Amino acid sequence: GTMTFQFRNPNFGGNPNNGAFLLNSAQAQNSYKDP
Amino acid sequence: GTMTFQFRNPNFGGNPNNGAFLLNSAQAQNSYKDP
Amino acid sequence: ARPTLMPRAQSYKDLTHLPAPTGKIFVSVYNIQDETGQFKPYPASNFSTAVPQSATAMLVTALKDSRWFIPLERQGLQNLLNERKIIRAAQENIPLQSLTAANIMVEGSIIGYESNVKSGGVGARYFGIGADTQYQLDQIAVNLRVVNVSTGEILSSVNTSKTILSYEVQAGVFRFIDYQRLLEGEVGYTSNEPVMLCLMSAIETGVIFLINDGIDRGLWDLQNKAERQNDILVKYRHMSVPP
Amino acid sequence: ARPTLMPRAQSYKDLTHLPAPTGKIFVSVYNIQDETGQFKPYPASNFSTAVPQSATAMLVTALKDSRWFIPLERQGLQNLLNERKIIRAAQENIPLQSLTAANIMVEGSIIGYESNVKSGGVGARYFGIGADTQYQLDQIAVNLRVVNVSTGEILSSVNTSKTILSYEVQAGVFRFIDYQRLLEGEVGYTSNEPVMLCLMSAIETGVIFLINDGIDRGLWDLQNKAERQNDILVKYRHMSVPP
Amino acid sequence: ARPTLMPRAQSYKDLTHLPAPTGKIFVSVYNIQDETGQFKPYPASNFSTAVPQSATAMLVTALKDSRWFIPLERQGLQNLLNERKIIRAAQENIPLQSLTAANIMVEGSIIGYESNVKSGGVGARYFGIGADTQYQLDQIAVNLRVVNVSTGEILSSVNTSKTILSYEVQAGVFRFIDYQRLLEGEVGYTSNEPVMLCLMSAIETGVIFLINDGIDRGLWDLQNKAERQNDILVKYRHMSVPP
Amino acid sequence: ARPTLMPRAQSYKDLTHLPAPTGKIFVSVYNIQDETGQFKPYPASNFSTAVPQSATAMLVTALKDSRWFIPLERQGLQNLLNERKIIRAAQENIPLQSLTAANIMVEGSIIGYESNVKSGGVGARYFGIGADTQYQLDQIAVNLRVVNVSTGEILSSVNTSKTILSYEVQAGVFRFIDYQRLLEGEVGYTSNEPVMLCLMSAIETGVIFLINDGIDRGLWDLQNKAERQNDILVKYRHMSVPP
Amino acid sequence: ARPTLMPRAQSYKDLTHLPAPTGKIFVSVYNIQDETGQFKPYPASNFSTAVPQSATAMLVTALKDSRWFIPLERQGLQNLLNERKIIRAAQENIPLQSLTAANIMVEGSIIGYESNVKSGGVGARYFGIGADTQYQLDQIAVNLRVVNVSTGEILSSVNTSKTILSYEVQAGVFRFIDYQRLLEGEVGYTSNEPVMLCLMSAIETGVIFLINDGIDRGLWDLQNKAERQNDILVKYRHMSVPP
Amino acid sequence: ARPTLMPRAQSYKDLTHLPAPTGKIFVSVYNIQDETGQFKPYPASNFSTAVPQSATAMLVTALKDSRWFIPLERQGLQNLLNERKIIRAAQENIPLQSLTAANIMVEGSIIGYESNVKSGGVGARYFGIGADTQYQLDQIAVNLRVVNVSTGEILSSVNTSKTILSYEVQAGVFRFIDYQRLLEGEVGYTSNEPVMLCLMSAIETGVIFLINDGIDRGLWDLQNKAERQNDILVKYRHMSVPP
Amino acid sequence: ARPTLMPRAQSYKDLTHLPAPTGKIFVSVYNIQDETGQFKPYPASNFSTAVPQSATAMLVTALKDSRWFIPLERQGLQNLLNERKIIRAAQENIPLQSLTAANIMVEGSIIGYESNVKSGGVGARYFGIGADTQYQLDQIAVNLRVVNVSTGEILSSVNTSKTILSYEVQAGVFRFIDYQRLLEGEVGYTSNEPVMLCLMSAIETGVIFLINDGIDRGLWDLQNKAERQNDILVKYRHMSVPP
Amino acid sequence: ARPTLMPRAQSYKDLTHLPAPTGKIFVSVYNIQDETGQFKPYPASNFSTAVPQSATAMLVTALKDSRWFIPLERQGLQNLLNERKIIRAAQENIPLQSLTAANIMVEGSIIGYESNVKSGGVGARYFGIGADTQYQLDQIAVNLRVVNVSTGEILSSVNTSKTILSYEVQAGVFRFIDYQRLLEGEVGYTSNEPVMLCLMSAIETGVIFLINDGIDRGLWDLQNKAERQNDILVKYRHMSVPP
Repeated sequence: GTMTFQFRNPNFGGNPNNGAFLLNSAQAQNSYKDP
Repeated sequence: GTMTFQFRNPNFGGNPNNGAFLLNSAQAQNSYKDP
Repeated sequence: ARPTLMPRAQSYKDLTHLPAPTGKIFVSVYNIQDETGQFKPYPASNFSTAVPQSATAMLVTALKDSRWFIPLERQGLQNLLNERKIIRAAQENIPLQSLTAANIMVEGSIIGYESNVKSGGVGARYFGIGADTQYQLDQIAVNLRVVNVSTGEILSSVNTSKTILSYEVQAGVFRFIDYQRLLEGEVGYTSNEPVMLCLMSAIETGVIFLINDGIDRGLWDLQNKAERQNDILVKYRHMSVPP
Repeated sequence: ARPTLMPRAQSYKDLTHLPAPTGKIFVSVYNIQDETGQFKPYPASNFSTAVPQSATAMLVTALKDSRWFIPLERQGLQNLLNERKIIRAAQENIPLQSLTAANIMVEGSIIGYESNVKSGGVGARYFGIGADTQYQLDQIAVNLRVVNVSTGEILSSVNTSKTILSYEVQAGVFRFIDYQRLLEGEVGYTSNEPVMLCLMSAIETGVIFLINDGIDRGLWDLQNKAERQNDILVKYRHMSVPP
Repeated sequence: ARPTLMPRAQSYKDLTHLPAPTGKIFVSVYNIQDETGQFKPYPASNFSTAVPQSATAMLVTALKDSRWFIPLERQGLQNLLNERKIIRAAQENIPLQSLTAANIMVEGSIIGYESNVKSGGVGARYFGIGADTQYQLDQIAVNLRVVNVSTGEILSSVNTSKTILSYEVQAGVFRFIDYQRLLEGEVGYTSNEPVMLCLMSAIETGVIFLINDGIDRGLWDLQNKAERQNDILVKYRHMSVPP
Repeated sequence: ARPTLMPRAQSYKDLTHLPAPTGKIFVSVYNIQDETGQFKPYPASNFSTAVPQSATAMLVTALKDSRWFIPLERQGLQNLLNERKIIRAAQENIPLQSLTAANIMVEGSIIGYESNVKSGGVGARYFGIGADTQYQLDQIAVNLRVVNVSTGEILSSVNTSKTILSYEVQAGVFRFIDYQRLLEGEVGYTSNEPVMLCLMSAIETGVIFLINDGIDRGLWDLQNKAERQNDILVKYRHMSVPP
Repeated sequence: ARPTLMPRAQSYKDLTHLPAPTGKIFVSVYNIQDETGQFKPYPASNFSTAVPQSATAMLVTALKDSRWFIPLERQGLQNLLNERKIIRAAQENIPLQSLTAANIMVEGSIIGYESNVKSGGVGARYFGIGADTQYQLDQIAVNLRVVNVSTGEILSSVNTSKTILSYEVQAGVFRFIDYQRLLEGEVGYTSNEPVMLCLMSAIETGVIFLINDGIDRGLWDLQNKAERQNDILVKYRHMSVPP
Repeated sequence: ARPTLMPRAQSYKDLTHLPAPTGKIFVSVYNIQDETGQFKPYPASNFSTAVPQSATAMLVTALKDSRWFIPLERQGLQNLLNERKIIRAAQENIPLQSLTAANIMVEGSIIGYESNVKSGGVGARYFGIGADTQYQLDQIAVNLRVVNVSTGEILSSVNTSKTILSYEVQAGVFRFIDYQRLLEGEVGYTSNEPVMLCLMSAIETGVIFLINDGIDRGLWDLQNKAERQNDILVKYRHMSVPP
Repeated sequence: ARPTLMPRAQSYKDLTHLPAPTGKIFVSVYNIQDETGQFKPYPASNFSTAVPQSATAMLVTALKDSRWFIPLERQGLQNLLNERKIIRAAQENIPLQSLTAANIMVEGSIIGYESNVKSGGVGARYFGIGADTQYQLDQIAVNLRVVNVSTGEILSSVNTSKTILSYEVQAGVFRFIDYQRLLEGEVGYTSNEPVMLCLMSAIETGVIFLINDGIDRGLWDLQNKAERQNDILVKYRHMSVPP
Repeated sequence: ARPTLMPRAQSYKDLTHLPAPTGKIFVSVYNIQDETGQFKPYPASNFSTAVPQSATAMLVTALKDSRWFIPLERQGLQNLLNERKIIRAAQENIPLQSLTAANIMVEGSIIGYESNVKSGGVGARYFGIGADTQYQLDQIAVNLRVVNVSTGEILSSVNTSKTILSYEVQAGVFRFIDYQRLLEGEVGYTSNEPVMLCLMSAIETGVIFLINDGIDRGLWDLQNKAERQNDILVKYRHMSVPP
């Protein structure tokens, strides 16, 4: 396996290309509006 | 085959470039609106 | 992790059940040379050979546990002769015997290893749920030839292959459940057949093909050479026609 | 996975059905050198040779199972002479015979392997459904020359080729079914012809071309040299005009 | 960091509890050659071998701490003979003894190491919260053969494997909490089984497989050869049938 | 796949129809060295030579099947002398003859191989439908010089070239048919001329250029040296002016 | 930067406090060979070895500062013998002594270094503020075996490991403060445990494991061999059971 | 493809029309070493030399077809001396002559090959239609020096260059024709001057520069040394002033 | 393409107009070693040396065409001594002379080649129209030292440099002309100064600097050593103060 | 381009103005070895050494033009001894002298070259207009030690450094001028200090540091050893305290 530890989130040092998918995911699942 | 295990989804550590296709896929197949 | 033996295939179960010969033949394995010339592709290393460089040490196990051959250490023969020269300086301060004759030898090669021979894969994915079955069928092939070292004649030269089945089943879902809610999950299992085990199982196939093709030629006789009834020799005689 | 023999092509079925000669000729295969100088492209490794470095071990199988030649071990000849020197120190504590003469030898080469010779592919895809047939026709070529070692004369030097058919059929669909519903699926099958089997089958073609061109020159005679009726020799005489 | 010993597996606990032999056998380990031919893939270096090149130094620990063998230094034998030649020039200005005989030797190999043999992973992620369990099951295999250096005969040649369990558990969340507020966090743990410890534990498995298969053949006898009751030998006799 | 002979070009049809000489000349091909210094570009491997390293084995076929020369095995000459030394130890327990003189030799080189010499391609695509014709004209060139080994004089040194025609025709369509309907399809065919066949055909051109330029110099005479009528020699005399 | 000594770990504080032996034993360290076969991954160089190739120079410090051994220079022994040959030509125009005997030697290896053994990391990030703790736990392991050079017997062969703790703490914020105003900042600290210091500390662990396992075997005796009370030997006897 | 001769430039037409000397001079070409040290850039291979390593075989053609020199085979001289030693063992069972003297020799080099010396390109594109003319002018240069082997003196050392004209003309259109209709097309032609032909033509320039500068120095005389009228020698005397 | 001579710089026009010496001095150029250690950057090959490895063949031209030195072939001296040994076996079946003394020799080096020394470029672009002038000023430097071989003394050791002017002028326009109409065009010209010509011109500068600094030291005298009037020697005496 | 001398720094102006010694000392420079072990980073080649491998040829210029040393050719000493052996065979058909003693020698090294030591850069850009000053301060360092070859003693071993100033000034504008009009332009100048000139100037600094530290030790005396007034020696005595 020789598998290192990389994050799946670019704030902690993972692959930065999934951030264009990560943030828009919770932009597509938030269900929160202004009070 | 010498084929390792990579995910097809960037949340679990696969190729992060398919996330721009994965999320917009379910944005094109959700059929769910606000209650 | 449980450190068991090497997970030997079906061909080793035919190997130990081979009938006994009239004395196990002294044989010598020098270097079953990895001359596939084939290294592993990306993502694996470029210097990483696609099959092991160790068929000279695997065939030794295939000839010893067959209960047909007494293999001789000729891989590190210069490492063994450095030990014999020490005993010549140790007893001159049990007498040392000489190395046995090994009237036949199994020279050979791993003759090839084409990556992705009959590879392929089916993929299916409905709304959200989805799964693929991608199999990358490799194929190793080994040469094992019994050579009479007294005359240099190659006695029985066989070529056995084994299809390495490296399949993956990734069942990945990506499905919205409620409004602004998303479930996803990807169960995946890639069972690569290890090339060391298929190098081991194609060599153990070749040892039965060395013995079965070594009987009809009259090269060596087994104990009670009248039976021809066991389902190892007649199975590897019906497998003697190559597809 | 079932470890059968090497899946030999149609040319090996003509090889075993060759007529018997007046005694099988002692022959020696030193090194059918992989001097294609051709390594495998990306995605495969740069150090991975595109054909095997093992035609010296494949031709041995092609000359032994032809029932025409007794091949001699000359690939690891320095590995065999290290074994003969052991028996010289073993019996001096059956007498050892000498190596046979091998009046002819098959020196040769894998003379080339151009990647993607007549490659190509048709693709078609309507709304959703779609499939391609992409075939990458490689071509190996081997040289096999019988050399009289008593005089150094090259007797019959033939060049046989074989087109490696590496085709893929990927039938991939991507089609919406309902509103915000999507079916997709991709069945794919890439049957690469293994280069080790086409190295094996072009060499077995060359052995028949060594024998058929070795008969009309008067180099060696077969048993009952009056027939010329079998559909192996006359087929490989109508194949003696190169396209 | 606490520098303890090597974290030896369960197989070493069976190794020290082996019964004592009638004198510990003098044995010599020259070079358990890393002929896996397998280097580490990306992201690791291309020149980095996937297993250590040090099984000649690991088996020495496996034979010494087994309380069955007296191993002899033959890895740096040319480094030891340069020291013996110094004492020949030192005392000629205790007398020097000679090297012991080492009537058996353990030649061997690391016969293979296929990357990602039974690899795979399950992934699950709901709204925000999510975790995967991706395990990349490697498999090392070693050959350990006891060779009688007086006759060159390979006495007991075994092949033991060990599945390297390299699993990762990444539990990463990405969830909005309030309007224009976002919590996220990713706890991750990849416990790669070290290949040096699985090279060590499969060799220590092989030493018990050298001893257990060295008893029934009559190669060497243990002290009080009537018991056959300890749960190391009968466990490694029920493990003597390879899966 | 049908394993036929090597698909020899038009120049081999002029080669077998050459007139017979007064005895076929003993000739020796040591190493037609691939000193192009040219390896294959991307996507092919960096270590992969752009032409084969096998013109010493191709010219042997070009001199033997020309019915003008008896070629001698000098590529693996150290592999042939190891066989002659065996017969010296075999008959001393037919007498062995000596190697023939080979008064001329064909030393030579593959002198060059510029990638994409006169390469280019036309492309056309209307609404949806479209096709390109991209041809990458390579050019190999070989040197073949007949050298009198008795005096070292280079007798006839010719330089023949051949333009490798590697063309592709990809006819790819991408056209909407109805509202939210799309047909597409791409038929493609890249017929690379194999560099091994153009190395073979430029060498067979050179053998006729060795013979035709070897006649007017008085180096060797053919049988019935009065005709000068056959359309091989006068065609390769009108081709003797280089463009 | 203050150039202090090497920042030795806790195991060196147990090393200098070892009890004195009856004369410090002459010992020789030839080459503790880096046969990890492990190079550093990306972003580091591919030719850069992951551990130093200098355990033959580190163990010398571990045996000299232990106050138990007099190490002898055998790493550059051919560099020392070139100096002794100069004094043979210098005094022949104090007399030169001879090299000492060094009745035991510490041959050994760095037996392995798996990258990212128990690696992992926790990440947390609220609105703006956020921090991760990513630790990549490597593991070196060394072999140190005392070899009696008079007989070649390996006396005490131990395997000590040390987990390299390479952790990073990046506390990075990205938070809007006012309308069209943004504060951000990232404090980060990656304290890699240096592999040279963990090679040094695992070897110094091994020297205590050479001495403690060299006392119970009767290989060498310490001064006042009745105490067994110091908290170095009994600590490294409770650490003698490997996890 | 028509396998003609090498497409020799204008300088070879001046080479064959050179006047005859008083006997063709025996000359020897050992190794015109490719010490450009220049390999081909991307997309070509890194190991691919930018010029051929074959100027020792090209100059042989330039000296033989000049009708001024009898070149001697000294490239594979160790391949020719292995053939002469065979005739010494062949006739001792025509007598063998000796190699000729070759009083002058042409040692030399390919002294350089700067990629893209005077490179450049004009591009123009209006609405839709457009074309570029990009030419990458390389420059090879060779050294050819006649050396009197009797005294070691370099007689006439010349440096001839040739600008490799590698131009491309891509005329590509991309133009809408109707509403939602698009025509496009790209005709392209890259006529790289092959570096093997410019190595051949600059060497053939150098042979005329060897002969013309070998006449005024009195090194060798031509037949009827009174004319000085032919438009090869006076053209290469007006070209004797370097730009 | 017109194959003229090497386009020699202004310094060669001063080289041929040097005054004649009292007999041209016998000199020998063994290997002006390319020990820049500098290879060409991307996009050029990594193995491609940035300057040629051929200053031992360029300086020969610079010393021969200077009309001051008789250079001796010492680059392929082992290729010339293999020719002299042939004449020793040719005349023993004009007598052979010996090699001349060459009392001075020019050993030397290409001492450096920094890429982009004073590089830079101006860019300007208005609406549509635009052009840049980017020049990458390299700098080669060579060492040429005259060494008296009778005593080993280095007589005159000079270091001459030359700035390689590799400039590009790309004048590219991109301008709309009408509504939905666009004209564009890019004329570009990169005149790289070839490094082989600047290696040639800095060496020819060094030969004048060898001669001018070889006159005032009294190492060798020219014919009519009273003038000191020619504008080559006084120009290279005012250039003898290094900037 | 004007091929002047090497643009020597300020330290060479102090080098020629050094006072004369009582006879210039015979000295020998064998190989000032580039053991920086430092190659050039990207974009330059990986095999390209960061400093030249030519300090053995630069120091020769620094010792000869100092008017203090007579350097001897010892770089190509095996190239000079091959010339002396020719004169031994030339005069035996002026008598040859012997090589001078060279009682001191300057062995040494380029001891290091850290890329980007004190590198940095200021950047400023307003609306449209903008410029940066980025300087990458490298640092070479050389070792020059005078060694008495009669006793092997290193007499004066100095370490001189020089900061390579590689600065760039790019003044690039990008500014709209009118509505739908844009002016832009980028003037850029990167004056890399060439590493060959800073290797030359730090060595010439070291030669003054060899001479100044060679005077106070009494190793060699200058002519009129009473002055100590010149502003070269007292400047390089105030520079003798290292920062």
